[PDB]
Amino acid sequence: MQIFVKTLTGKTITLEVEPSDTIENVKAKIQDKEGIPPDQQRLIFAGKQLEDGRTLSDYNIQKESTLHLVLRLRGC
Amino acid sequence: LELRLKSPVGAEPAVYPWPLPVYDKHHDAAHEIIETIRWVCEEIPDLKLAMENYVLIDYDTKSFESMQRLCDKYNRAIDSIHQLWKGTTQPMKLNTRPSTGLLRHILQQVYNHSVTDPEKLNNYYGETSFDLVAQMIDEIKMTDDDLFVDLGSGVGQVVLQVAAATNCKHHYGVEKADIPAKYAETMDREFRKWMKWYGKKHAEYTLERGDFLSEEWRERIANTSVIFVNNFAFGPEVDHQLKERFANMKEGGRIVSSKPFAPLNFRINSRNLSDIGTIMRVVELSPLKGSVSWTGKPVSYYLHTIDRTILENYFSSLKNP
Amino acid sequence: AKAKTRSSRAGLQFPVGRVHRLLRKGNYAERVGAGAPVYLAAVLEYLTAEILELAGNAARDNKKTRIIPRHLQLAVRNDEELNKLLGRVTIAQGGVLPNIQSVLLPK
Amino acid sequence: AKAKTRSSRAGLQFPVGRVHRLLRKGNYAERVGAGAPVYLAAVLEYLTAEILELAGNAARDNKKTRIIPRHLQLAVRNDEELNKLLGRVTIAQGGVLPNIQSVLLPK
Amino acid sequence: HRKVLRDNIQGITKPAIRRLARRGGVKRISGLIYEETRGVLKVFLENVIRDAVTYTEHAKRKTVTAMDVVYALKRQGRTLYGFG
Amino acid sequence: HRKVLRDNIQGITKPAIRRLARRGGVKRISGLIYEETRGVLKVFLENVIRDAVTYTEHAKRKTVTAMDVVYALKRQGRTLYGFG
Amino acid sequence: KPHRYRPGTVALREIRRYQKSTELLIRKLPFQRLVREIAQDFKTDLRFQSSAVMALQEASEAYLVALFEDTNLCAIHAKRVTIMPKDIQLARRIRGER
Amino acid sequence: KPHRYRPGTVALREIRRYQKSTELLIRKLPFQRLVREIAQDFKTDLRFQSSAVMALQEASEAYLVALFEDTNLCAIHAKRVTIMPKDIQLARRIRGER
Amino acid sequence: TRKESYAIYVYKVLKQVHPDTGISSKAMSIMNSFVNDVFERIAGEASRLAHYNKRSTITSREIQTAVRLLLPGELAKHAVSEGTKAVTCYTSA
Amino acid sequence: TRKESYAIYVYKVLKQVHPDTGISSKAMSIMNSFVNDVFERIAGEASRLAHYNKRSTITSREIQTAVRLLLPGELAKHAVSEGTKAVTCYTSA
DNA sequence: TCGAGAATCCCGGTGCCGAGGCCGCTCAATTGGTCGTAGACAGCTCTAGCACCGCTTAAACGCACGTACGGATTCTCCCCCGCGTTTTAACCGCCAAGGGGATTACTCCCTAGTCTCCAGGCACGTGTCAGATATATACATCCGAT
DNA sequence: ATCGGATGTATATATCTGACACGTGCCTGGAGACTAGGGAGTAATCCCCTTGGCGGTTAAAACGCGGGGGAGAATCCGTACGTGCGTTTAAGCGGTGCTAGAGCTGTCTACGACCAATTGAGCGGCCTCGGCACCGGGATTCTCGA
Ligand SMILES: Nc1ncnc2c1ncn2[C@@H]1O[C@H](CSCC[C@H](N)C(=O)O)[C@@H](O)[C@H]1O
Repeated sequence: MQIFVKTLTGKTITLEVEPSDTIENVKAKIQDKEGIPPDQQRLIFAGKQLEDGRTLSDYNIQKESTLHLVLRLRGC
Repeated sequence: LELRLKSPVGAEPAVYPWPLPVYDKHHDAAHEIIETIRWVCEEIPDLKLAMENYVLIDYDTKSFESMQRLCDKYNRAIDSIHQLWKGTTQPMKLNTRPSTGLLRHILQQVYNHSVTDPEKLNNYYGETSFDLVAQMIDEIKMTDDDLFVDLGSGVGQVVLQVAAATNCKHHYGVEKADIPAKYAETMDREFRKWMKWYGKKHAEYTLERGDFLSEEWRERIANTSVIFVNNFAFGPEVDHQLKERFANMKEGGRIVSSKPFAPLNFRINSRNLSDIGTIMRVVELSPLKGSVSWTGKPVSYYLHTIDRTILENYFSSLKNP
Repeated sequence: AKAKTRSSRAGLQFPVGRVHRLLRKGNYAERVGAGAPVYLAAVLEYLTAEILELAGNAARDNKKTRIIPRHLQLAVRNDEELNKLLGRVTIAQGGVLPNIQSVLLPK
Repeated sequence: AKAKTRSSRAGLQFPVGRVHRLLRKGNYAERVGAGAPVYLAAVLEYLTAEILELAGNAARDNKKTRIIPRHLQLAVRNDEELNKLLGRVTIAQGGVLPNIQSVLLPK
Repeated sequence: HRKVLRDNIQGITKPAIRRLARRGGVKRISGLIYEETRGVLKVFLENVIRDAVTYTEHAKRKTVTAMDVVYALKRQGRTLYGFG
Repeated sequence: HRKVLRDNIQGITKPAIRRLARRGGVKRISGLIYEETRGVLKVFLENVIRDAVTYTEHAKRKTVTAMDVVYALKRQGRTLYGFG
Repeated sequence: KPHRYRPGTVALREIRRYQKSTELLIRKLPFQRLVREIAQDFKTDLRFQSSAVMALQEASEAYLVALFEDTNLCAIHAKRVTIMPKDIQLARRIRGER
Repeated sequence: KPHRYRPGTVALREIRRYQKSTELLIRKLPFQRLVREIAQDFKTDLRFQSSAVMALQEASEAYLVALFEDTNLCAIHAKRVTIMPKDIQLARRIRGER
Repeated sequence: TRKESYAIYVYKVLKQVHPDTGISSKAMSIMNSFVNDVFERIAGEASRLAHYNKRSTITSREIQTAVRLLLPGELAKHAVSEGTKAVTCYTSA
Repeated sequence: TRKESYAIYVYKVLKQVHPDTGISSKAMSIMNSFVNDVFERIAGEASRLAHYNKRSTITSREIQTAVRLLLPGELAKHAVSEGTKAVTCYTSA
């Protein structure tokens, strides 16, 4: 199915997803397709701060829907 | 005896003891009543239209009877132009926005009527002039939907400056040391009563005590957008914990500070991603540039703005060749 | 055991293994605490990062994509703090900062 | 087994035992040869002999029999090579050499 | 209670800088020397005291030793004999 | 065979000292600068070479190698980067 | 007519006197208060050994009279005899301190 | 009438030429002969690695360049523009070398 | 014979702080000699700081005081910050 | 506790070279610090010399080269002559 | 072309407190062994430094000439020195408080050391791209003529 | 002041090239996993010595006033130094050839760490006087207006 990834500067990228795979896998594909670090990104949709071990369907975001992208400083 | 003059609109009347208030190097009560009378004069044109009458240079500080005569002239004048206000004639509306020197000496009036002994403030902090935050207001452009907060307000003078001068919904001020926050709650109450005395408009604001790195304050600064600090001597750990606190701010949030958290020649690259310099644009102002009392050369209070687009174009510029 | 290098635990790029070996086999003191070579390699990696950043800026300002020694001298003699740390040193093939005294230019 | 000291074995005055202990415990190298502290205490004794001889001459010229620091400053500044060796140091309560520049004496 | 000295550099008075300059062998001293020499002495003391206070605060002490000032001068290449 | 060099201090030419002073920021050069600078360069090279030849006499070598010159200059304060 | 030395020879008499003696020139308590005032900025509530401010004073007078020797050579070099702030700044810019 | 530049601008073009460039401004083989002549006084029939001659050259000419900077500051301080041997002697006396 | 160097590490910090540029061999050996020189300065000051307090260790604190003495001002603050950041990232591993 | 010094040895060399002259306590401490500073310079140059050749020992050769490096000219000649005389007077006995 | 006020020096006289010699008492220097290893030395290899040649040509030398500049001169104002009166803070001596340095005892964590595994980095080899060089022509500018 | 001629330097493009950049075995140095010991953290306690506060004295600092002399400014002179130019020269490049010496390796012996037992050198502490600090006043040597 389809996903929208909204950036906070006003851009979206449309991507090929499976809801059965984890969101860590699609954020790895976000790394391979844009270069955003896995530690640095965080994706939220309607007050729902995602976790990497969970999948897309586990937080109930459907087809042709958008995840909002915001960044945090990585640290160690 | 006593000395009283009521508001030009008719609030609770301004009271003064017949004993002399002497406070500081430059702040006396005679100059206080002189500057307050002159700014009440400059606020309404009819007042200096009516009271040009025959009072020249011959008046001195301790000679109290000429002060009584002049203030009795002003009291008769206040009652009489109130009777001129009682007719069909419209006055100047109370809910208008004030001037700049008006707020300057209204803040110096709160400085007078609340703090008497400033060197007890030495028990350790310095003074922030109002022309600094005035040229900041010349630089910063703001709305109603954002929130103003200064962190480490001291006596809280700039809190009252922003709360009476411009229009955030909720202005905060914080102070952790016992003596300037101790004086600052009284400054809050007396500034409330002096805003009743002058009758000029001012929005919702508070003066609080606490450590602004606490767990409530973390999401509290993560709520607001407009922040002022004087971070010359906060220390390293305070500023770094505040950096990882301001990382959770929304778009367009603005910081004004003395020691800049990121130097203005910043370029982001794959080593310093953890720093807050990836988030902020840094611009420089031009204040009066003084403060020759301690160390101060010509230095500006640099403005940071949360700009998360430079990080985005760096991440997309990662795949150029 | 899966061998994870001690520079990779700290996230430094400079080695702390080699810094630890030099601190031991240089005779600075008898014992070398384990928290010291990671600290020292962080400081060396930071100073290399600052001189390389200013050198890359001075090389890209000269429209070259390669750091020549002249770009290193143009880096460390312009920043006043690196000029204070590297005050005594001669960088070979380094050149001089172009600064002529304003007395010599004619009115 | 008569305890004949190494400071007396070489005809020196300086404590070759103490100089050897300082060379070992001071962490200069992982081992210190036996030829090292005799040589080093000889050099220290010679430099102390030259400084004390010149200071004794400078105190004898001032008709005093105690070497105060001012005589040490006159000793290390009047000679050329001790002034080159001690060029950085500032011998406290030592004063300077008495000389006025030739443009300043009246004419 | 507590105290802080507001501007105490004028203890290096004009006859003190004059005496120091007469020791070095100057014959006549312009009047603008004294502010410059107070600035030079303030920078030199700031450097030596900064290294001495660092040598002390390393050792978990609150008294700047004479050995700490001697090491702070030996660090900058101004070795001082007489205090250890 | 062998060769023995009489004087090559006149080989540091007048255009060489002119080029060196032009690098320093000197506009006019008096005519005695060439002799004084040949003297200054001879003193400096005597110091660096005396220390380098001692560093290479210690190691039982007969080639003054580049590390010996770099260590001599590191001894006199003029640390040299770019040779090891 | 009072007896008055010409301007220039009380200076040379002072030079001979302060060069032939070795005492300290700055008064000891102003220098101690200056050392405490400068050490106020790095760590507060620092105590000083008495020999520590004595060592700071020996070092500061030795540095200042060496700087005044260098600035006197510069002022003599400019065909003058009066040291000036140009001279002190030149000596410090040549010795590598500015 | 031939095209002649006012005395004083080929000097400034020379300064802007050599200050922006990184050559070795002394020729190499006279410097090799100078280094071997000076080194014959300390250890007879020595050899030199070529990198050591380049290290001695880069060090000696960078020292001479810094000396001519201090000398030019001395000469400008004396209200002249021409470095003179008393200017080099002053710069080496202020730096602590004579 | 393996003559070790800081070639590859200065190269990695270059490819971090400047993803385009490279470094010529003369400037490579200059940064080699610079890293060796700052190492010998900080280790020398740490050795003297260990010997002056009658300790026998170069711990992290002596390298921190050595960096506070040698590097001037803002380099001291930044290098102290980056060092203690790396040592606290190292100890929690 | 016992704070060691070179006081009595400087006193013995003074009694050798000037049999009637004494040394005040401040000049005693100055010669103490001078002996300590010259010992630290010669041992520092000897440790650097013994490390620069990848040796491990401060022999008499290294102290001889360090004294030849630090002291200028005639002091170096007289000091290495005194040192080699004392090391031969030591090793023969 | 010197006497007179005045510092400076010198010389005898008094007092003090720091050098200087003496004395128990540790504990660090000495001596006597043992053993691991580092340095001395022999010998072989093989880089590289010295030496030499000739060609090319960039550069150095010499030289006359003109001009800016260094140096001497004279003058003029101000400013810094010398002196005298006021004034003030240093300094000495003494006083107590108590902070923190110095020392000791205790205990355990941290690091040398060692033995084993393995991958990080280094010498080496090879492609190819950034820069150096050469050329060819636009801009910056310097300087004398009007 | 304005304005071209000649010059110099910068900007653009095509070329070669070699030095940087990256991939390959490989080997040794770094990581890891115990092991033991002592070095260092921590607490407690003694007591030196550092800060802070009296007052008395007074030498030194501050202020102010003539005033001479020195810094600086303006002017003038000539000469020493820059600039071209042509004439010399020797540096640089590019090869070849050698052997001297750096450098690596392979034994091996002297030597120095290490440790235990022994003792006197050198330490702190304490009398003890004498070299010098202070001092008083007179002779000597200036410095200057005569
Ligand atoms: N944790 C904390 N919470 C609140 N105030 C703090 C703080 N740490 C320091 N501060 C205060 O920060 C102040 C710095 S002075 C700033 C003066 C005042 N904000 C003005 O602009 O006029 C001091 O009063 C200090 O007490």
